[PDB]
Amino acid sequence: MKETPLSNCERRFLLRAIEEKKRLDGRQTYDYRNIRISFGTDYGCCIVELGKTRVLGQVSCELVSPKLNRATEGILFFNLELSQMAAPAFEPGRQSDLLVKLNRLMERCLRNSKCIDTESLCVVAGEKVWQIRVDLHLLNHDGNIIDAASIAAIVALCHFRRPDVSVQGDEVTLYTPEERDPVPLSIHHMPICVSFAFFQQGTYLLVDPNEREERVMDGLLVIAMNKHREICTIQSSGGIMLLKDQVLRCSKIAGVKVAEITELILKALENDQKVRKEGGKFGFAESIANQRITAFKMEKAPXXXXXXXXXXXXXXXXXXXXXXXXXXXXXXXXXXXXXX
Amino acid sequence: ARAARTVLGQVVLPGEELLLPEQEDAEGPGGAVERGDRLLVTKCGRLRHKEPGSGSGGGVYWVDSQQKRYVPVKGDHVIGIVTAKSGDIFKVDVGGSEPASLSYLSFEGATKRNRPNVQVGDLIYGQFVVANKDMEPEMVCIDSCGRANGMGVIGQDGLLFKVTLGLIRKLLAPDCEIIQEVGKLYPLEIVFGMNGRIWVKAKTIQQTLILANILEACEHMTSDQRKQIFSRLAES
Amino acid sequence: RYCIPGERLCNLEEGSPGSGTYTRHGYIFSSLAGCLMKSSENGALPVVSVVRETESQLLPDVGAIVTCKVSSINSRFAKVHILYVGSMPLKNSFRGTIRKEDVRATEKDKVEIYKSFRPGDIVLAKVISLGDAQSNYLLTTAENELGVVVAHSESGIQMVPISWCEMQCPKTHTKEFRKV
Amino acid sequence: TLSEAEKVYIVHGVQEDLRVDGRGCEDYRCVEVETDVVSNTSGSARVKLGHTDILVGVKAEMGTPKLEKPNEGYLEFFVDCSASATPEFEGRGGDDLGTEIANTLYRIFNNKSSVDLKTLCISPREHCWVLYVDVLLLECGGNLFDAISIAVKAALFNTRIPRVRVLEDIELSDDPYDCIRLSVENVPCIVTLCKIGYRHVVDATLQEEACSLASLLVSVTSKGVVTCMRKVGKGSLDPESIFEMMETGKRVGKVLHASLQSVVHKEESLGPKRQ
Amino acid sequence: LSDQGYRVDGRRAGELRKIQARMGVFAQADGSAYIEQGNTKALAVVYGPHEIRGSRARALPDRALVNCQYSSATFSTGERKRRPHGDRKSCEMGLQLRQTFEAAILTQLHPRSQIDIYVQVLQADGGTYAACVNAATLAVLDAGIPMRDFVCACSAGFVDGTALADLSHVEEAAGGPQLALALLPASGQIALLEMDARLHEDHLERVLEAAAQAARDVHTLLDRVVRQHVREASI
Amino acid sequence: GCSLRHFACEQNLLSRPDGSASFLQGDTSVLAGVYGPAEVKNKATLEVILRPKIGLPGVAEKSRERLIRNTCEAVVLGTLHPRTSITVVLQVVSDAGSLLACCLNAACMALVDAGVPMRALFCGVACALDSDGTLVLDPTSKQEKEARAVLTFALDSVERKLLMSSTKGLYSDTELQQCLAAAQAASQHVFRFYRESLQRRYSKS
Amino acid sequence: TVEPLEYYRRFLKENCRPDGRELGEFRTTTVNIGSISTADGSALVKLGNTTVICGVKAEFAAPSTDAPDKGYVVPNVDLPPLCSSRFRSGPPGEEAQVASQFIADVIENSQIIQKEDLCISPGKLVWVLYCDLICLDYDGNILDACTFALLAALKNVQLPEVTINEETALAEVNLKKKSYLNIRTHPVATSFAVFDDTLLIVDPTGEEEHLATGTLTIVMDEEGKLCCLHKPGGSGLTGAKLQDCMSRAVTRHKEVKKLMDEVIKSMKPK
Repeated sequence: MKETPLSNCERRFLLRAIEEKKRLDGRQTYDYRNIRISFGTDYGCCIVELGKTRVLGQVSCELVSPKLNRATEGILFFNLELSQMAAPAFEPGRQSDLLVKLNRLMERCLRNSKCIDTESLCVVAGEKVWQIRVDLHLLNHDGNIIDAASIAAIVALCHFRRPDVSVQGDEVTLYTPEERDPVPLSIHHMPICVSFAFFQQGTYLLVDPNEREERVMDGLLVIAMNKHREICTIQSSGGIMLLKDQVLRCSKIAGVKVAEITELILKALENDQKVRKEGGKFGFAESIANQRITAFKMEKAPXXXXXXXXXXXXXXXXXXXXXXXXXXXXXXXXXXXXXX
Repeated sequence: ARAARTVLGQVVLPGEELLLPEQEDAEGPGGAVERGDRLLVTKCGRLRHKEPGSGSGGGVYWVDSQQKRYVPVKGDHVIGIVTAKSGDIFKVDVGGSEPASLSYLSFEGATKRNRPNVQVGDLIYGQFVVANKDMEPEMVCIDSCGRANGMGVIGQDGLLFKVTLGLIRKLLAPDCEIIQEVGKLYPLEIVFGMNGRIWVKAKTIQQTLILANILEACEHMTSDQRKQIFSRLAES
Repeated sequence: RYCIPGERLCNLEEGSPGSGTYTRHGYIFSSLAGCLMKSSENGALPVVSVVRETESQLLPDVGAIVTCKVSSINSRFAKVHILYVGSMPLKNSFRGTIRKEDVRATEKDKVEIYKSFRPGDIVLAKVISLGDAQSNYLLTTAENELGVVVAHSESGIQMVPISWCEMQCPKTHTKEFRKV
Repeated sequence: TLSEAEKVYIVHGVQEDLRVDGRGCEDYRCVEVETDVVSNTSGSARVKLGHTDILVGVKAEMGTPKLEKPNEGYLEFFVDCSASATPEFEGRGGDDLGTEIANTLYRIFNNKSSVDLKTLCISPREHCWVLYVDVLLLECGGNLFDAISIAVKAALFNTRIPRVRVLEDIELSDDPYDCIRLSVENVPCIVTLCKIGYRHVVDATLQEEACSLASLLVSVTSKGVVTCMRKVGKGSLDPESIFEMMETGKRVGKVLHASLQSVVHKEESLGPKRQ
Repeated sequence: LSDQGYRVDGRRAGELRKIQARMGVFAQADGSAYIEQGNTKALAVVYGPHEIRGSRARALPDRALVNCQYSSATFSTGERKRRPHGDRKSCEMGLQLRQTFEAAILTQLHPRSQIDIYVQVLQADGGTYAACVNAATLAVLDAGIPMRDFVCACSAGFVDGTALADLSHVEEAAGGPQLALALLPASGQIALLEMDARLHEDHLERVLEAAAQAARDVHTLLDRVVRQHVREASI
Repeated sequence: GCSLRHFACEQNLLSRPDGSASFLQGDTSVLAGVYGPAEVKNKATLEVILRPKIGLPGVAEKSRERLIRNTCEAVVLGTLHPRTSITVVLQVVSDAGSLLACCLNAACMALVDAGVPMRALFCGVACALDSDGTLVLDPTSKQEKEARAVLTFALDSVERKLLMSSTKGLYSDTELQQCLAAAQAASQHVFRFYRESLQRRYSKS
Repeated sequence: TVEPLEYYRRFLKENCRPDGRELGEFRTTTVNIGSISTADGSALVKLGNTTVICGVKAEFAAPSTDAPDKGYVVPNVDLPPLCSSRFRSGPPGEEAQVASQFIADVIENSQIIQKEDLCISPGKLVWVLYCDLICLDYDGNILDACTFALLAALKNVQLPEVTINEETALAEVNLKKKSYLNIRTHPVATSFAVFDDTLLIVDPTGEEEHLATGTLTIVMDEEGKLCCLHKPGGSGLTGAKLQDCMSRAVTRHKEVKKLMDEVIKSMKPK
C-alpha cells in the first residue's frame, strides 16, 4: 500500500545518535520499552504491548486423532500472522521474508524447548489425542517483534484452559458444567526471545529496537533462554561480523533480561488469576477504558422499547396490503405456456 | 438536523446540515456546500470561522479536527522527503493522501542546476501554491513574491520529528512566544513544517536532543514555563 | 450469402482480399468466419472478402476534431478521455488516453490548466500530432468555439459560461474559471 | 536463444544430412546410464544425454494400492525440475515440465501393462507394493525429454525390490537376500521426432529444436509395441507424413533402445562386487 | 552412544567425517560444485553476475544482487516427502544461504548484476546446511567470483558433557543439541550462526568453540581440494 | 426489557495506521484499522479485511467483509476525491454476541478516526428470537444459539435508513417488521453514544 | 458507456427499462430438470441468458463425532471465465464465493432437508450432497438463478437404499429409490435492483444491476417464512418500502413455484 518513507538525515542522524550510545527514544542500550499485558474476557486470550508493538495470542483445544508413528504424544500447532493494519507495507502476502523467517524462526524454539508435554494431553494414544493450536496476530508493528511475539505466545500459553470431565473405556464425554474446574496445561519450560541489533560493524549494539531503530540496524541476532538459564535457539541475521567473543556477552546479556521478563508473566499471570477468584473482571482492557480521552464506557437502559413495536403494522399494513394483489397476475405469466 | 453559523460555533458530527442567510463563501474542510445556500458536515470537528469582511481577500467557514494525515492548503509551509524525481518534476512527500510535486526549477537556477542539489530521501522546505480539492498539489522553494529565496532543501545535519497539529498550530501562533521564545539558544537552526515537521540542529546532539524532547512536550506548560525551561537550555 | 473459414471461392486470377483473407498456392480460402462479401474494382476484376461485423474500425484521424472528457489534472499537464473523433466513432479502444499542454490550451492568454478544464467535465478539442512513443495524443483548445463544454457546481448544479473564461451555476453562486 | 540469420542453416543443414556436429541426419551421441548411485533406495540411474543429466529413484511400500484395483500394484512417479536444471524456471518454473513429464511418464507406464501388477501385490485388497519413481534434471542436452525414457527404464532393471516376507503383523527383510526383485523388458520408452523442414530428426540439440513447431511422441518396448504416442507442437503436420515418422518409431528406436536395454548387464557383469 | 574416545559413528569427536568434492562439474553454468559430508550429498550451482534477468523490475544498483534456491531429494532423507509443499523449511533454509554470501561475496563490484546460486540435497545425513554452505561456496569459487574470504560451515554438538564436531545425522537425532555457523577464517568473523538446542548458558564457549575451530579445519581441507583444482586446471 | 448490552470503545490506539478504533460491546469487542486516504501508484475505493482470533480467515469472512465494505462506500463520502484508495482491517477481539454489529461501529470509528470524509455514520444492532417469539437487543453467544432468528442491521445515522442487513433464522415478515423498527430505537442509542464519546476525544481540541 | 448513467434511468424516470420491463419482471424463466444424466439430481435455469445449472452428485461419508447421526449437504457456487470474460482465470471470485455460502446459508436457513434422512447408518454412515451450480452466462440476478437452479436440481435427485450386512454396506443402484428427494419447504430467492432514491427494479440485469446502487435479495418459504434477507448496503431504506418488496416478492415466488410445479407432470415425466 503506502510506503512509509524515510529521510536521509533521519536515518543518518538516528545513527549519529547511536554513535552517541544515546537512544533516540531516550533510554539506555540494554533496556526494554515498558511492556504491558492485558488478558481476555475468556481464558486463552491475551494482548501484549512491547510499548507500540502489539500482539494477539489465542490458543485452541481439540481431540484430534494423533499422527501415525509415535501415536502416543499428541501434536500442537502455532501460527503467527502479520496484519495489514500491522504495518502499511503489510498488504497480506509478500513480506514472507518475515513471515517466513519469523514464523518458522519463532516456531523453532517452541518445539526446541519441548517446554510443552505431548503425552499429558494425549488421552487415548493412537486414537484420540489433543491438538492445541496457538495463533499470533501482529496488531500494530513498532520495532522489535519476535520478542513481544514470543512473550505473546508464552504469556498466552500459560493462560489457556483445556476441558475434561469423564472418559472411560473407549468413550469420550466432557461437560462445561464439570469443566468449571478441570482446565489447565503442561507448561514445563518457558522460553523467550531477545534480539540484539547491530550498528555499523556491530561496533554498537542495541536491544529491543523500535521501528526506526529496526530500520537503521545493519544486522540483528536473537536468542532463546528458558527460565533454567539455558538457551534453546539463537539466530544471526542482517549479516555481520559477530566475533565469537562478542557473540558471547549478548548471549549472556540475553539471559540477564529473560530473567526479569519472566517475572512479569508470572507476576501478572498471578494478578489475573486473582481477579477471577475475587471481585471479578475478565474483559479485554478496562485500563485503556478508564484512562481519560479517546475511550468511553457506559451502560444505558433499553418504555421506549415496546412503545413503537406496534408501529410495524402501520408500515407493514399500509404498504404491503395493496401490494399483494399483483399476484393474481403473476400466477399465469411465464408458467402456463412454458411447457415447451 | 438544523443549524446556522452561530447555532453551533462549537463541535459537530460528520453528517449535519447547517447554513446562514448568505450567497457566496468558500467551503472549508469538513463542511459541504449545497441547499440562498446551506452546509453539510463531513468529518468530525469543531466549527472555525475567519472573516474577510470585504477587503480581506480571505474568508471561509472552517471545521478542524486533530486527525493524522496532513492537509496542504494555500501557500503552506511544509517539510519534505523526496519520494522520487521523474523528469522535470519530482514528488516529495508531505504526509498528505499522496505526495506533491516540485519543479526542476524553484531554486532560482536555469538547467544544469541543483542536480546533486536535489536527491531522493532528501529534505525540503517548501510552500506549495497549488493544493485544490480536485487537483493534486505541487510546491515551490523560491520567493515568487520577489523570486527571493526563503526555502531551501534543509540542512547539513539535523533532526525532524512529528508534532501534534494542535501544537504546530499553537507553536506557530504569532501570539505564542515559543518561536521568539526560542529565538534564544545559540547557535541553532530549526524549521517548522505545518505538516508537523521540526528540523533542528544545535551545537551537539545533546542540546539538540533536549530541545526537541522539550518540544515534544512544549504544549502543556505555564504560558511562561518554557521560558526558563528554555533559558535553561539557552544558558548552556 | 455466408462463408466458413474452410471453403474456397475464386483465386489469384481475378482478385485479392482485404477482409476474410486466407491464401495458399493461388486459391481463395476464407480466413475469417461469419459472412461473405465480394468487391468491384476499377480494373475489370473483383476483390474478395469475408464480412467484418465490426464495420467500425480504428479511425481516429491525425489532425482531426474530437469529443472528450477530462481525467486527471496537473496544474502543468492535462489528461483526458476521448470517445468521439467527431461522431461516427463510438470506439473505446483508445478509450481515454490523450494529453494537452497549456501552451496549446489556448493561442493567447496564459491561464493555468487549473483554470481551464477541471477533472470532471467533457471537453472538445481538435487533434495535434501524435507520437505513439508513449501511446499519447496531442490536442488543442485554441479556438473561439473550442475549449471545454460541461459545467458542474459545488451544490451539484450545471453551469453556463458567463464569459470567455467562465462558467456558473444559478443555484449557488460560483464565479469559476473554465476555458469556455 | 532463437535467431533467424542462423535458423537458416539449421533447417537446410538437417535436410542436407549435415546436422551440425559432423552428424548426418539420424545421429545420436555417446549416451550412458550408471545404475544405482543413490545409496538411499531401489531403482537408481544417472543418464547423461549430450549436455543433460537425469536421475531416478525407486522405493517399495505396502498396503492399499487404491480402491477399484486393490488386488494389485501400481506405480507412482513424482518428478522434479532443478533450479540448476533451468537457469530460467526458478521456484515456480518446475511446475511446467515438472508436472507434464510427470504425466507423460505417468500415462506411458500406465497403459503399457508392462507392469508386474503381479510382482507388486501383497495381500490383494489389503496389502500391495507401491514404488515411487522420482525424477530430477540437472541440465539440458537437448532432446532431454528422451533421456527420461532411458533413465526411466535404465533405473528399472536395477530395482532390486527387497526379498520381503510378511507373516500375520510380522515383517521379514533380508538385506543380504535381494531376490523378490522385479525387472522386465516389457518396459516402454519414448521416441520423439521434431521436424527441421521435411528432414525430421530425433535427438537434436536445442539450437536445433529451435527450428520447428512440432515433434512426435512415440513409445516402443524391447522390440516394437506402442505405448503412449502423441503429436506435440504449436504448429501442424500432414497425416501422410505421420505414418513415416510414426514408423521411424519402431524403426530407429529399437536401435540404441536395444543396444542400451542391454548395457544394464554390462555393468552387472564386469562388477558383481567390483562396480 | 559414543565413548572412550570413540563416537557412535566411529570417530574422534574432534575428527570431522572425510569429504570429497567434485567442483567445476557440469560446465554449462559457470559456478559448479559437488560434495558429500561423509554420507550427505548435494549439488550447488551458481551463474555469473549476469545482468538482471526475469522480472526486469527490482534491481539493486550500488551493489550486485543475490539469489539462492534450496531443495532436497525426496528420498535423500530417510523416507520420502513433498518438496514443493513442505517448503517452509527449504525456503527458510534458502534465505540462510542467501544472507551468508550476501554478506561475503562482494556484490560491491556488480551493480545490478544478479547472481543466483541454487543448491540441491542429493543424500541427506546431518550438517545439511553446513554442507551446501561450502557446497555452494565451492560452487562460486568455481565461478571464481571475487569474495572477501573463503568460507565453510561446521556443526558442533554437545553430548555426554562433551563437545563433538559435525553431528552427522544419527546424533542430530539426539537431544537435538546442535549449533552451526558459517565462518571466514580471514579474521574469523562469524558470518552466519544458527544453534537450535536447549543447552545451558555455558557450553557455549565450548560448543561455540567446537564448530568455530571445526570450520577452520574444513577450511584448510577444502583449501587444498581447491589449491589443487587451480594448478591442474592451469594446464 | 429491550436493552442493548454494555457499551465501550477506544479510539486512536495503534500508532502504525492512519485510523485506529477499538469497539467494545459488553464482553465483546473488535478493533478496526484504517490506513485511510491513499493515492495508489479513481474516486476513492474501499476494500476491507476482517480476520478472526481463532483459525484463519474463512470464506464466510470473505463474504461478511464484503457487506461491511459496501455499507461503507455508502457513507464514505470519501469516495469523493479520485485516484485515492482506502483500507480498513477488522480484528476479532472479543466475540460473544452481536458479532457483526461490533465490527460496524468499529470500522465506522475506524474511519471517524481515519478522518476520511463521511456523509453519515453507520451503527449495527443485532437481535435474537426464541421459539417463543422473543427478541433481544445486543444478543449473546448464549442468546445467539438459544435463539432461532438472528439478525444484524446496518443503519443510517442521518436517516436511520437501514443502510444494510444480513441474517439467518426462521422468521417471516411479521418478524422482519418490529425488530427492524425496534432496531431503529436501538441504533438510535448507539448513534447517541457516539456523539458523547466523540465529545470526549475532542474534549480539549 | 461511462456516460449513459442517467440514460438508463431515463427509461426509469418514465418508469420503463431499456429491456422493456418495469417494477417487477420475471423475464425468461426456464428449467431443464435432470438434464444431467451423469448426476443424481440436476436443474438448469436460464433467465435472460444467464445459466446456472445445479449439478448435484451424492457421496457417502461419516457424520461428525459431535453431531453423531447427522446428514450431509454440500454446495459450491462457481463462475469460470465463461459467464463473463470480465472474470478471473483461477480460484473463486470475490462474489463468486459469497453466493456459494448464500445458497448454503439458505440451505441451512431453509431446513429443506433434515440431515436425519441423509445418515446411511445413524452414527457411522451419512449421505453427502454436492450441489455445484455454475453460471454459464452472467448477466443479472446471479443470485436467483441459484435458488432455482438448486431448488429444482434437488427434486431431481434420487438414490437407492441403505443397508449394512455383517460389517459391510449393501446398497445397489437398482435398489429401492424412495424419498429420492423431498423437502417439506421449498422457499425460493428473488433479487431486486435499487436506485438511491429507492426507485428499484427487479431481476436486475448484468448491466442493470451494474450501475445499480443497491442489491437486495429475499428468500421465503412457501408459507412465507422469510428464510434470509440480504442487503450489501442498500442506500438505506423503509420498512414499508421493504414492505412492498416484502409482498411483491411473494408474487414472483408463486410464479417460480408454479414454474417448477409445472415441470412436475411434464418435463419431470417426459
